[PDB]
Amino acid sequence: MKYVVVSGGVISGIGKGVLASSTGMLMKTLGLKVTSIKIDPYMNIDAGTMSPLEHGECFVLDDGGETDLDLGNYERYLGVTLTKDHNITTGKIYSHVIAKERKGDYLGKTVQIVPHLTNAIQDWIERVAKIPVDDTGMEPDVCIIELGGTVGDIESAPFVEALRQFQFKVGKENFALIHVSLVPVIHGEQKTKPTQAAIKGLRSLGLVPDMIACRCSETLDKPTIDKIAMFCHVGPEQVVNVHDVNSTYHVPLLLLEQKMIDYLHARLKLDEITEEEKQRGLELLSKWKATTGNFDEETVKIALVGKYTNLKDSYLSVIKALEHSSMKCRRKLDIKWVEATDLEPEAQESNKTKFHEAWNMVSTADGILIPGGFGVRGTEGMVLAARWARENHIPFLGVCLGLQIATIEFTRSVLGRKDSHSAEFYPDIDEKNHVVVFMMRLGLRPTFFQNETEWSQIKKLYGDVSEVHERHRHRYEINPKMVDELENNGLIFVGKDDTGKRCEILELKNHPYYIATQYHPEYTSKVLDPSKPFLGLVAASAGILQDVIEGKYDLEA
Amino acid sequence: MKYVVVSGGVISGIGKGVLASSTGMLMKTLGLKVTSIKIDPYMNIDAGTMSPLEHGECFVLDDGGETDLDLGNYERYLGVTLTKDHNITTGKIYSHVIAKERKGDYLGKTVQIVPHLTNAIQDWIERVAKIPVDDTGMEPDVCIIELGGTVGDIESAPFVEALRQFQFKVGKENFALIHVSLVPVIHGEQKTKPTQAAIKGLRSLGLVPDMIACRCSETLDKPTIDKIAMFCHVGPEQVVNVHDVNSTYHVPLLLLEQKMIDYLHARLKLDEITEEEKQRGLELLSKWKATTGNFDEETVKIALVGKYTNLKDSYLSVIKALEHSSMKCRRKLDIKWVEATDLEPEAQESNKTKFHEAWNMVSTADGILIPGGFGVRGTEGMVLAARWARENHIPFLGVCLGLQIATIEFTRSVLGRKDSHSAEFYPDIDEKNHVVVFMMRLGLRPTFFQNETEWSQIKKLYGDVSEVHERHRHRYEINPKMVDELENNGLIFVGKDDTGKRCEILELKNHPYYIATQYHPEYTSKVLDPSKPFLGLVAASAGILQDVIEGKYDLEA
Amino acid sequence: MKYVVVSGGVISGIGKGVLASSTGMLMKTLGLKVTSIKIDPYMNIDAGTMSPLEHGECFVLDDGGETDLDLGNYERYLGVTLTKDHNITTGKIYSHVIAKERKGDYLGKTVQIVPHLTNAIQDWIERVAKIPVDDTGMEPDVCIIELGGTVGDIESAPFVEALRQFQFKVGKENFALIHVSLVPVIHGEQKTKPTQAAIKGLRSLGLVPDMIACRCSETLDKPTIDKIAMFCHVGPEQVVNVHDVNSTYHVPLLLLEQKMIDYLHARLKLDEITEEEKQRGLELLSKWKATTGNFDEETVKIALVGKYTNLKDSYLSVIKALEHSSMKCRRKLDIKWVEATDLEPEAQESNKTKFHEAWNMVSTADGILIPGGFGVRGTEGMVLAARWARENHIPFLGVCLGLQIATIEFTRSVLGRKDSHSAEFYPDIDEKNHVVVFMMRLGLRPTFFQNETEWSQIKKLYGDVSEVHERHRHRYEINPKMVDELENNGLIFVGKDDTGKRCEILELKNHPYYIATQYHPEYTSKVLDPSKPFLGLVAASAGILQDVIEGKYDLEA
Ligand SMILES: Nc1ccn([C@@H]2O[C@H](COP(=O)(O)OP(=O)(O)OP(=O)(O)O)[C@@H](O)[C@H]2O)c(=O)n1
Ligand SMILES: Nc1ccn([C@@H]2O[C@H](COP(=O)(O)OP(=O)(O)OP(=O)(O)O)[C@@H](O)[C@H]2O)c(=O)n1
Ligand SMILES: Nc1ccn([C@@H]2O[C@H](COP(=O)(O)OP(=O)(O)OP(=O)(O)O)[C@@H](O)[C@H]2O)c(=O)n1
Ligand SMILES: Nc1ccn([C@@H]2O[C@H](COP(=O)(O)OP(=O)(O)OP(=O)(O)O)[C@@H](O)[C@H]2O)c(=O)n1
Ligand SMILES: Nc1ccn([C@@H]2O[C@H](COP(=O)(O)OP(=O)(O)OP(=O)(O)O)[C@@H](O)[C@H]2O)c(=O)n1
Ligand SMILES: Nc1ccn([C@@H]2O[C@H](COP(=O)(O)OP(=O)(O)OP(=O)(O)O)[C@@H](O)[C@H]2O)c(=O)n1
Repeated sequence: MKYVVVSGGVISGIGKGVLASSTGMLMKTLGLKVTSIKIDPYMNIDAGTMSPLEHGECFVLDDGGETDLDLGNYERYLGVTLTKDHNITTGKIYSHVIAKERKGDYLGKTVQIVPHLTNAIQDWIERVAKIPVDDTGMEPDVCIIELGGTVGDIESAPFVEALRQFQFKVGKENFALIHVSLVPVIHGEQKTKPTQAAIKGLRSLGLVPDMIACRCSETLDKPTIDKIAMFCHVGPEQVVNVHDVNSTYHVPLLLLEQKMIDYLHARLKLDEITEEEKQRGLELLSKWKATTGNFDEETVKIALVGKYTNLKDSYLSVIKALEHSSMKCRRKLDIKWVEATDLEPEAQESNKTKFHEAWNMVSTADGILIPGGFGVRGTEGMVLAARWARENHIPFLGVCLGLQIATIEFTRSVLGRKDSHSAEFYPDIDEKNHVVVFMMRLGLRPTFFQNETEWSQIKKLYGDVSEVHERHRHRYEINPKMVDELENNGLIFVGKDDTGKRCEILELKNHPYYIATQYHPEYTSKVLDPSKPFLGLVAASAGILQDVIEGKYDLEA
Repeated sequence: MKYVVVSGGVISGIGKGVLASSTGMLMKTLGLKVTSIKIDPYMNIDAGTMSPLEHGECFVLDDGGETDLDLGNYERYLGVTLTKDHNITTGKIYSHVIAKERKGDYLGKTVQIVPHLTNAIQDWIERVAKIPVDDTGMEPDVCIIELGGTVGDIESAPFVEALRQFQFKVGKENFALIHVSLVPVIHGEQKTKPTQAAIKGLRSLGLVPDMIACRCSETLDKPTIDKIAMFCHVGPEQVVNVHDVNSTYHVPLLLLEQKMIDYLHARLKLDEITEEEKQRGLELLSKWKATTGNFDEETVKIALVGKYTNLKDSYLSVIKALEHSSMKCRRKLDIKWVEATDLEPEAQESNKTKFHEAWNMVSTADGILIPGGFGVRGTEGMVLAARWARENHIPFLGVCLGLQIATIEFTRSVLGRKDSHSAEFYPDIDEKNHVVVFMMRLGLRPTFFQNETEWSQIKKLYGDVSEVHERHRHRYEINPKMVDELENNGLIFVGKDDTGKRCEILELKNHPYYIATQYHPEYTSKVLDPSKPFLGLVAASAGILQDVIEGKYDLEA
Repeated sequence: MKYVVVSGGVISGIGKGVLASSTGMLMKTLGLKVTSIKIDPYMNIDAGTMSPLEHGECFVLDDGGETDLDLGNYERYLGVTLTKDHNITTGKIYSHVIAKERKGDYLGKTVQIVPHLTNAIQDWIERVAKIPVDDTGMEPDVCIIELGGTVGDIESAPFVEALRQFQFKVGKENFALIHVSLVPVIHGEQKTKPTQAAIKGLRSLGLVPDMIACRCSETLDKPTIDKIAMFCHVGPEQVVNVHDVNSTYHVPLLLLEQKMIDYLHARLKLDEITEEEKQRGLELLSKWKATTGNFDEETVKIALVGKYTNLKDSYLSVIKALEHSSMKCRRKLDIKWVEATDLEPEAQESNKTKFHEAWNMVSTADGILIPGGFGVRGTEGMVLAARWARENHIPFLGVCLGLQIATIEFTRSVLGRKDSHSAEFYPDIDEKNHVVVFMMRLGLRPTFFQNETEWSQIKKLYGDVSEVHERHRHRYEINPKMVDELENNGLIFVGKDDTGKRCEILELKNHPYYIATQYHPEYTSKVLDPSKPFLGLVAASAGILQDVIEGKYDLEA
């Protein structure tokens, strides 16, 4: 096997993940089977305790674990299904060694941070790097290991020990390291010294960088590359630079044009790794040239309406799912961020100025999106945003709480029933629009189209396939008692579960595009294969939905 | 409250504990209420998993937890009952913060090594420093904090962060630090540089030493003190030196004569802390002058016979209990270490040379001691050592497995019954000398003298008090069915438990001193109050037992 | 005596000098006698070898040494005459200890970087801090020590050793340190970690900061101050911040409003230092409020015409002399930078675009300034700039080479004599406008007004005083043979030397303001007392020269 560490810097937030999965996207250009592990220095075992206000969205796996949010950036860049084990954390590995301590697997020795815990970390990395995350069941050929925090943190010290020892447990010419570092510009001059002091830190703990990659406000000057390479064990051609680019999807072409892989090919001796891989490599490059061409080659404006949209990382997957689809439509994406509570009739006396800004965004947008918010607060405004797109023929997608609110609105305006509300307003009883279903429903579950719905815009985007598979995170579903009334009035539930009891998709009959999903489709959007409910929202906002379904926008003929 | 850190060095094993409890023994000279916490960098939560072969003896508390062995050094030096919480460990504190993470006590924040875990360590130290470990229920006035490992270890990095922040959570003029450091002598010259490089390490993590204390092969030269104080923020009078001394019990007088406390009095402003304390201070000095005088002011030879006596830390408490008692008898202690298996009739053909060395030690000794060994291996030789002291009137003490073997021997030689054995040889059934009693029996439990036994040598040493309280660690007891036969033949069980079913002490009727205890009395021996079963063993080995009971050797008239 | 170190950072160029002399300007607000030392890590003994292209202008002392350029920033901020010894450099101190090594002043000991060279640095700082640099001959009360480079450089390591030892040779409560450090803003967030890593570096070498001062793109957030003070031994009120301000002369008011001195008063216990000082303190504050008011309370455009004006530090003193004077005139300064060679008739075919930009600047400006350039290259354009201000009544000042070019132009256009040139064009002989006078003429020399010249605008600005004292740097003077012809034609030499042979000032008779000086007056401009030849240039460019001479712009009535 081969391995690539990505680590480093004098600051957290320097750029690692885009240098990580982006390096891993280019390993796939070579045809390689590829995987990724994110080592987190924080002490949470999983994101299941972490509220979406800090550390952001609880990204959800095929295996239904609530992981680190960043893992998602690797399931888009590489096109892989990761597992709950691919997110190593400081709380996860202290728990695993402490479990073995009380089980007595150390044969009554004292157990130490070195060597026992640093062995555990190496034994975890080489365990997880066997798992076949890729489009065929063979073990990966390269693993990208991203070390979070900064080298020289008292929180990241166990992992730089474990990785140093791993440079020997794995050989040189099988392991390599990319160190990501800061070139601050002040008084209009690129200063090298934070890279010198952080490389001094790196060699102290015993890792040696095979590349340096700079966060800089500028293109690195020719002398800045020379004054970094005069102070580190790299040639001047391995001081990589992730400068400003037209969009984040260009970074793997930037790295490849900086000859980043033409070194890793030699430095990891990758001639030592079938025709299927060689072909899938060339196809991945062709599909990259296609999505890149679709950026160079008109705007679509979408209002995303939810709770606390100020906290923009809390909707990260939704943004990326709109970006992947917008490159298929060749159209520039312009998300308007609306706080749902600023739409409310009460906000007009409380905070009038922001209420007009919110309503201008809703009124301007070519599509509306209710994104599957957290908790009840935004609901009253999200109803009025769903009403705005039901009545006037604006394209719409509701995700999770958005299907809940598409159904509350269609109840509250088409059936009358003005008292109806989410099951969250428990003591109203008779007018609850939803029912509890704890089984929380999580992870990849199927959904089956209702066999008559040949008219459907959404089941056309899915290619007329009989079923779909999707991620879930819900404790409530629409009350089955009401669903005949909604189906008879035209809010047709075009997809349901295995039992047929659960409301998984709706489409409003005879509207240009009004969909909702109980699942979160943004947790399976990929850059070459955009998630179909979001592709339909962009394509109908562009007024091109028919031609996307007919195939005028696939990447290769 | 006031606090004293003891930390440091370029090596583990430099001398901390003797500089720690010894500094705490002198805080008690001032009359202060005193406590101690040992911070261990290892990842075991407790010594209950740790086999006695590495990290040594599982020291046992009043509260019955199997602690770090070193805690014992503080219950002898200070005269305090500690608790399971006074041994902070890396496995204990990661478990406590990870429990709060899954309970959700962090209100859905991400939880970090800084500040959350470094707050947990400070909140633990100031929690535990409230507990009244002393001879009256008031909270302690000084806490001695010993930081294990070395500063600059990747295992000790969380604790030097937590202690730095603690220098502010507690004030300066309430916290002080003693750093213990190496002066190697090579080519006959004292080199200062390992102290310079380790003090550079110390100030990097942000602690500043109010004293330095040197491990050195010599008295520090006047220039060595000056060349350390020219490189650290200490006066030349605060470079303390724990040099070679007549015995370890002299170290608090060495520190006091080096004016160590005449600085801490000012540096912790201890004028800011009743007549009872002032008196108990002067009495502790008088009792120190007494035990010191008893060292300056003839040898007693004792054979300690057990499994794997090569592993001398595995019997540490037993050695210290013999030392405390030997200073009461004014006699020099000479422990002969015997491997019990080298006494066996089989060892004579297998390894003849060591078998003669073992038997010479047994034949020479003025007393025999079977120390409460671990597992079955040594048993056959320990029987012959008990027989040697039953028949010939040699003084004897059996501790735990030693009472078991005193009873197996008296069965095997006085009752005949040559097939009899420990309950460990389970499938013999009918001839098992013992019975299972799991309740493991642990911690401080009472023991009551049998009301007729006024003749007893051991119940005389206990001052004619009606009951005693002692630590236990046993899964087997002598089978109650047999005890009438043993009592009738003269192996009188002079002490039993609350129920009267359990065999807690035996004394053989009409022998100069042949005792065993099912408890471990070495876990309550103190330097001014020696544990009575061990005092009797030394005093009878000295042939002075009568006069020790009559009071010719108490410290003050 | 008291002392203040200014040091630090992860980068060179962070802001030290403005935090240094600015802190020293506020020590003078307290009435204190004040001095400054700049410690340079570079190996040049003096700027006399250093060409003005790199490290910039060779600033010149009262004592005529070619010093570090930065010393000037302290002679403006404090109002002091420094000496060649106030610029400590790595080349200067290795030379001084190596001289004592060959003289044998070490009594045949081996001489070492510690302690001998670190003693030399301390013995130099306390030597120089005695020298009475101030407006009365008493020794200074505070010394500001600026440590150049960055802490943790292999070039600055001898000085942080010497300063650490100096924290003891001088007492605490006599020495304090200000550490200047970086808060980079990326992704719109202020990151603290470069300050944590550089403070870790600082405490390693053993200095402790009594203040931190941040270079930041922003006002520091309340949490950024707290997260620096949680990681350093400073209160949150001693994390100072030199943010963007209207001009550099506001920084001492910014520091004073951040309560910077209200701490140093207590931290250096400055109550332990006469009515003259107390008065001169209040007067310095009043004069600061005046120059500050003159910034708050119309533009003057000046073309500065010389060689290589792209290298803007090479004219630093000239810029500051124009700033000090512009605050007296209450008018905003706008220096147009002209490359003198772009004015040439040859530049019109060679590089036409830049030639028009140069001539637009010359044609726009309210005054012309020829700044005393280095070498011959710019001369031909500087002639045409002097002609432009002779003929059209534009205000003018020529400094050094500017007097040379004022005289070459007046010769070349008023006397005819079109072949005339600087003595630099040696082989023309008969038409050389100048003569060699090596005595280089340097340092503070007098100049005496010619006793009839009562009409003069410049000798009016000097207050009708009989003589002036000024800095020089010239190897050429105007040929005395010609001076009668120039005086008779109206280029009256209104000031000459002690002998009357040397051309020190000219004024063209009956022009609104056309002055030149052979001396460099910008080497004695001060913020409360602007250098008179530059005050006249700004005041005549403002068309207010009469009223400045009559006194409509002095700071206090
Ligand atoms: N392939 C990627 C990589 C990053 N991002 C986005 O960029 C931001 C985080 O970038 P990252 O590469 O993780 O850098 P930081 O986390 O800012 O810093 P670090 O280097 O510490 O990860 C997030 O919006 C993340 O979703 C993304 O959309 N796609
Ligand atoms: N010396 C330190 C400081 C912090 N941490 C931990 O490592 C993480 C790094 O986060 P970081 O971005 O460094 O936060 P700050 O320390 O505030 O750094 P910044 O100021 O850039 O946020 C911290 O959250 C904390 O978990 C650490 O290990 N060692
Ligand atoms: N009051 C004390 C202190 C120490 N010792 C003994 O000395 C040895 C350990 O000494 P210690 O002070 O702990 O030093 P080390 O552990 O060798 O090193 P460190 O400084 O790391 O603790 C053990 O036999 C311990 O029982 C003792 O009998 N009584
Ligand atoms: N860089 C290191 C090395 C080891 N350790 C841990 O800290 C303990 C210190 O034990 P030590 O006595 O240092 O063992 P060694 O590393 O072998 O040192 P020595 O050679 O003196 O035993 C080690 O057991 C290990 O738990 C650590 O934290 N950091
Ligand atoms: N009282 C001062 C201080 C500085 N400057 C100017 O500001 C620049 C240099 O600022 P300085 O304070 O020296 O910062 P740097 O040299 O950039 O960085 P350092 O902190 O390393 O000195 C130069 O134009 C210098 O003349 C000035 O005009 N007046
Ligand atoms: N590790 C180093 C590197 C350089 N220097 C010296 O200290 C000076 C500091 O200048 P600096 O501004 O640090 O130059 P660079 O090293 O290039 O740093 P920068 O990239 O910010 O210019 C250098 O010129 C050199 O004299 C040093 O002492 N130690």
